[PDB]
Amino acid sequence: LRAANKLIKEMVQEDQKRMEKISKRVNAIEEVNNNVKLLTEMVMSHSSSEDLMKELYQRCERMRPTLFRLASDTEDNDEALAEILQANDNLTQVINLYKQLVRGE
Repeated sequence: LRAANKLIKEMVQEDQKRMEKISKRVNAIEEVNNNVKLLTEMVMSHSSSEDLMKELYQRCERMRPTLFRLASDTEDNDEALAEILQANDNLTQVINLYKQLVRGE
């Protein structure tokens, strides 16, 4: 009995572990896409809203440990990992466009 229920609580605990991960992936990716879209537009038009652009930059930069951490927690989901690396790549590109611009290119 302490054997069976041990196993159900096992399947249940790991099921919700997949659930939290998916939920964390969604929330992280959606934050990156919004931050990326907005910063990109600003850089586009500025090539003023210095504080506003720098503001978006900080929000982007704070997404670095989030993405690294998650990527670093993908078991055998190469497809999931690719999507997280894709999102990280975009975060790096906007940050570079912004820093470039703030250093006169």
